[PDB]
Amino acid sequence: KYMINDAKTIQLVGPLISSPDNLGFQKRSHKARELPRFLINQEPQLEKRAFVQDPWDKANQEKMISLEESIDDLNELYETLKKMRNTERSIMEEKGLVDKADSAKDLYDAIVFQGTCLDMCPTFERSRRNVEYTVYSYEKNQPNDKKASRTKALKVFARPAAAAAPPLPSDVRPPHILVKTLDYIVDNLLTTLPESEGFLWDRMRSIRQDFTYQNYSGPEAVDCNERIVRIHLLILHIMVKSNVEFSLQQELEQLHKSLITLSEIYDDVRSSGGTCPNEAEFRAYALLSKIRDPQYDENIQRLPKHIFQDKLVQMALCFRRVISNSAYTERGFVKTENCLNFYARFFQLMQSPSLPLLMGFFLQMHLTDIRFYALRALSHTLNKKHKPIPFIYLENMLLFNNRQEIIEFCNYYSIEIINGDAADLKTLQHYSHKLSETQPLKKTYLTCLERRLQKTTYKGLING
Amino acid sequence: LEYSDNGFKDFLLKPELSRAIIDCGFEHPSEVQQHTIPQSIHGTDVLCQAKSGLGKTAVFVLSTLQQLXPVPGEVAVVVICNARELAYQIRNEYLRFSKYMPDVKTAVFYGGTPISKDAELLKNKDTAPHIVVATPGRLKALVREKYIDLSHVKNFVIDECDKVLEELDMRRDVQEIFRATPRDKQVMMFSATLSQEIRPICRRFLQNPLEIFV
Amino acid sequence: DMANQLLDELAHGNFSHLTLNLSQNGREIAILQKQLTGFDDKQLETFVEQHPAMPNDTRFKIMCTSFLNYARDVDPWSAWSSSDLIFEFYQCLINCLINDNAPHIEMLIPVATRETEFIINLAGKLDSFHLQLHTRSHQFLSHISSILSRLFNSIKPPNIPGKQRILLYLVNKLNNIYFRIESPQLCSNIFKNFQPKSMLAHFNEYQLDQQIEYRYLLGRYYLLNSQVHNAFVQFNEAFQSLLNLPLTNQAITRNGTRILNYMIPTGLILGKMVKWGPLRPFLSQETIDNWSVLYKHVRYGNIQGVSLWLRQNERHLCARQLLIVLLEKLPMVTYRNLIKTVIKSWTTEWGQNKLPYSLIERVLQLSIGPTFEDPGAQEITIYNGIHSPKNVENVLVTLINLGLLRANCFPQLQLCVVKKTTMIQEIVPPVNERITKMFPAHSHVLW
Amino acid sequence: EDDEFEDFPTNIWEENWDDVEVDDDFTNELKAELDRYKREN
Repeated sequence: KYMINDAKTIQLVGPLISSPDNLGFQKRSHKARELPRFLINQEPQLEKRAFVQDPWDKANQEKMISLEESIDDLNELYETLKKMRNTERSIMEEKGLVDKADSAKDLYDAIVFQGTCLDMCPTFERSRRNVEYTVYSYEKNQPNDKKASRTKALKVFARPAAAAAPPLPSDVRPPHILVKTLDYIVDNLLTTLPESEGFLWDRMRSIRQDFTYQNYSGPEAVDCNERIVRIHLLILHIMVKSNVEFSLQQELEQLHKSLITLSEIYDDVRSSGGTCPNEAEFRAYALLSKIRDPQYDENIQRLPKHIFQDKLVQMALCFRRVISNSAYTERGFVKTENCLNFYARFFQLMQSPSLPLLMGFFLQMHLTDIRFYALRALSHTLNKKHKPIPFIYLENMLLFNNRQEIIEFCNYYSIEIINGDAADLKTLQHYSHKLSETQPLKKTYLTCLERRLQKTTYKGLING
Repeated sequence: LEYSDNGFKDFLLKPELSRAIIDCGFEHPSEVQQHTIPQSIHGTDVLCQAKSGLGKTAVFVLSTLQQLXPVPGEVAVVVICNARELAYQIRNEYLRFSKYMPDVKTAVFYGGTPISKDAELLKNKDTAPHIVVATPGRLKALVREKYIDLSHVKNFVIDECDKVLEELDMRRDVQEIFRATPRDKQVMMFSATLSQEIRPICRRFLQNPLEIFV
Repeated sequence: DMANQLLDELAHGNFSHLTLNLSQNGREIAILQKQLTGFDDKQLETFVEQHPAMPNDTRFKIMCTSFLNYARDVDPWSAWSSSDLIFEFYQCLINCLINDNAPHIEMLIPVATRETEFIINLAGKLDSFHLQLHTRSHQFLSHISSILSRLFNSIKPPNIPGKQRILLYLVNKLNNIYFRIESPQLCSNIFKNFQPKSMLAHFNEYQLDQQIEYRYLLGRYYLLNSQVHNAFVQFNEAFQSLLNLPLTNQAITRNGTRILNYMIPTGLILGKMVKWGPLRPFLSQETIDNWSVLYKHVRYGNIQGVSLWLRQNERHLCARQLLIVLLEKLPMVTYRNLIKTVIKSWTTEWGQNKLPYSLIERVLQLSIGPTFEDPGAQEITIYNGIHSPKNVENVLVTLINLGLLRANCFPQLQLCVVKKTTMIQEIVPPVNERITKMFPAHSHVLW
Repeated sequence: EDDEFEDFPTNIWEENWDDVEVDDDFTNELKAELDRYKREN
C-alpha cells in the first residue's frame, strides 16, 4: 500500500507554502511512496459482511457430522476427528485462510478471519468434551445421553493457552450464527437461572470471543454485545434474590469489560458517520459501572447533544450525583468537596416507575454502601443523649424489605439494638463500609424491583 | 434540647502489537496485568509476584515489545531463565506476539548447544536477534567470550528470579552478566513465589522498584 | 557540490539551514533538490558516510540522511504528499536528541524546539481532514506525543545542560497534546515524573511564562478529577503571576481570559466571589453579566436559579468539562446560603433556636420550585431530578457533616436545634474556611 | 477560542461577601415566606 494520490485531496490540503515557483522549485512527478508505519489504520468492519466458505471446508464439516452420527464409541470418534483436524489444518494453511502461528506479516496483508462454524458449537469441540465428561445436562438432548446433541450444545470459552495453535475457521462461527446462538440462550435457557449461572456466563463469554477472533464490530456485534450486558444485569438480580453463592466479582468484571468494549464500538461508528440506535441506553450503564469514578463524568460530556440529553443518560447522571458522598472512605480513594450524599433522594428514585428496570438491577449492588453512609451521616448530627432511632423510621427511610433485614444490617456493623425495634446510632464506630477482617455483607435487593420484575418475562425484557 | 458540637486499549499500544492480541482473543486482563501494564509502559522497574496460570509471561512480552526499538545491529532486551523447556515456551510466546513485526528477530540459547553455531547466527546480520532468552550458563559463556555486545541492552527481564538467585553460582553469573550491561536500564523480574528473604537480594540491584508480593 | 557544502556546515554544529519551514529555507532546498535529484537512497547514505568531519554516531548520521532524503522528494505544492518525509525527519531528529552525549547536542536543542512547534501546527492542520485521508481522528498529534514522550523520558538530572533548559517546554507541549487529543488522563504520568527529573533547586527558577502555563494545565487536570481545591490553588497562583506581566502584548489578555474561564467557577464552588474591578480588561462585558447572574443565584440560595442558569449555559460549560462538576458542587453552597438566610431571620432576630422541618420545607419549596415528580415536568432531567423539597432531613444532615452548619437534628421530633446566639457566625461558619479546613490542598509552591 | 495557551513574546476576591447584606427580590420574597409562617403559628 502507498500514500493516497487524489486531485481533490491534494487541492483540499493545500500547498505547503505560498508559491513554490518564487522559491525556485519546479513541478516534478514523484513516486507514490508507501505510507509511514505510524499512519496505517486498520479500520474494523462496521457493515454486514457476506458469509462465504470454501466448498472443501463445508464438505469436510458435513463429512465429520456423519461420522459423529454413525460412530458410537466416544474415544474412537475423538481420535478420528483429531486426525481429521490435523489434515484439515494443513489444507487451510496452504489455502491461506489461517495463520501458520510463525509467519511474519506486515499487517497490511493480514488475513481477515472468517468463521465457518454453521452449527451452534464446533463439531470437533463437542466431541472433545464427550470424553472429558464436561457436557452439562442442558446441552445433552437427554440427561442420560452420552454425547452432546448438536442442536442444543454450546461452545465453551477457550481460555488463552501457551503454544496454542490459532483457531481454524471451522471453530469460530460467523456473526449471523452468533445472533442465532444468542437467541437460543435468551429463549431456551434464561428460565434455567439461577442454577445455570456459571454455564451461561461461560458460554456468553465465548460468544464475545468469537467476535474478537474475526475482528468484527458490525451491527450484529453491537447487537450481540448489547444483549450480553442485559443478561448480566438480569442475572445479577436473580443471584441475589435467589440467594445462591456465586462469584460476584467475575460477573461485574465481565459486565464492565463488555461495556467498555461496547462503548468503544460506538465511538468508531460515530467517527465513521454512522449511528447506533441504542447508544444512549448503554452509555448510561457505563456511568453506573463505576459510580464514584470522575473519569466517566468527563467522557459523557464530550458526547453529542442528542446522546447527552437522552432520558436514560440524564437518569444515570442523577444517580451519580445523589450517590456522591464526601465521607466515602476506601483504600486508594480521594475525597471531593461538597458531595451531595442525597441518600433520601436516591431511594425516591428507585421507586419511580419511570426508572428502567435494568438500571434498577445495576444499582442494587450499592444498597449496602448507601445505607451505611446514610446511617453514618445521620449519626453525626445527634447529641449524646438522643433516644435510639426506631426501626420503623429507618425502614421508611432506607427501604428495608423487612425487619429481619435491618436487624442483620445493624448487627453486621456492630450497631447496638434496643428493645428489638430501635437502633442506637451513637454506638457506630466504623467510618468505612468495609471491615478489613470481616467478609463483606451479602448483597440485597429491593422488593419494589423484584415485584416489578415478576410482571414481565425475561426474554421480553432482554430484547427490549 | 441544646446544641452540642462534635481490554488492553487504554494503553495506546502499537497497531501491530494490538492486532496480534486481537487475533489471539486474549482480551481479558488479569489483576496483575491491570496494575502493571500502565506502570510497565512508564519504564519503572516492577517486582511483581503472581500465581501460575494468570498469563504472567505475556505481561512483560507486551511491555518489552511496546518499548522495543528495533535496530538491526544490536540486541535490545535480554531474558534470563533457568529451565530449558520454559525458555522454549518464552520464545513461542514471543513468536505469537511478534506475528506482525517481521523486523523483530528472536533466538534462544541453552547449555549443551554448539556455542559456535549460536555465535554464527548472531554474527549474521540477517539472523541477528533483537531479543535473546538464554540459560545463565550459556549466556555467561557468550558474554565472557565477548560474543554479544550488551551495551544496547534496554530492559533486563528475569523469570523466576528467586529460583535463580537462590543458587549462589547462578547468582554470581547473573551478577557478572549484569556488569556487561549499562546501569541505566530497566530491570524486571517475575516469579510465582517471592519470599521475604530474597527481596533484599533482589533490591540490591534494583532502584525505585514496584514490589507486589502474593 | 552545494550539498557537500551543506554537509560541511551541518557536521560543524551550524544548523542554520536545518529547518522544515520553507518560508526561510526554500531557496536552499530548491538548489539542493535540483542537484540531488536522481539519487538512490543508498547513494545518499554513502554520501553522508564518506563525507569527512561527520561524527561517528549512527543516530546523528541517520538524521542527516533523512534530511537529505527529505530535500530530494519534497513537493511544496502538496503538504499531504510531503507528510511522510516531514514526520520521518522529525522523528529521527528527536531520536538524535535522546542520547545525552549525542554530538552537537548543545546547538541541536534550539532546532528541536523550533521544529516541534512547526510539526504541531502541521499535524493539527492535517488531522482536520481525517475523513478524507482515511485516518483515525487525532492520529498525527497522537504520533507526535509518542515521539516527545520518548524524549521526555530521556530527561534525567545529572551548569544547565541543554535538555534541562527545555524540560518544562516539553511538559507544556505534551500536556497540550494530551488535552487536544481528548485523553487528559495520560497527563498523570507527566506530572508524577516532572519533579524528579528537574535539576532546578526550586520550581520558580523556570521562566515565568512556562510556570503559568504549567499551573494552568495542572489545575485544569485537577478539575477533571473533581478536586476543586487542588485545582483552585493552581489557578489562583497562576493568575496571580499573570497580573505581573505587562498587558500591552494583547496575547497575554487572551491567555488571562482563558484561565479565568476555569478560575471563576472553581472559586465559586469554594464560596469565593471575585471582584469585577481587576478582571475588567480580561473578560468581555457580556461574560461579566453571565457570571453575575450565577453569583446572584448562589449568593442568596436560589436552587431553581442555579439549575436554570446551568440549563441555559449547558453547551459551553460542557465543552470545558464543567457542567457535571458545577451541577454537583454548587448546590451544597447554595443550600448553605439558603439556610443562613432563614436562620438569620429566625434565630438571631426572633430568638428561636429550634427549626421545625415544616418551616424549612416551605423555604425549600420556594427555592427548588417545580421538580421531576411534580405534574409540570414529566421526563426526568439532570436539572429537575436531583433536588426535591421533600428531603428536608437529608439537606440538613449533609450540611452538618460537611461542617457548613453547626446544628443537631431530631428525626423523631421533626426539628433541628441550633445554638442560641445573637451572632450568626457561631451557627454558620464562613464557607471557604470550612471547606479548605476539611480538604487541605497541596501547597501552591511545588518545590 | 480554544483553551490552549498562546505564546509569550493585588487581591481580586470578595473577602467579605457573606458579611455585607445586599437586598434583592428573591430574598425579600423569601423573608415574606418566613413572616407568613411565623404568623400562622
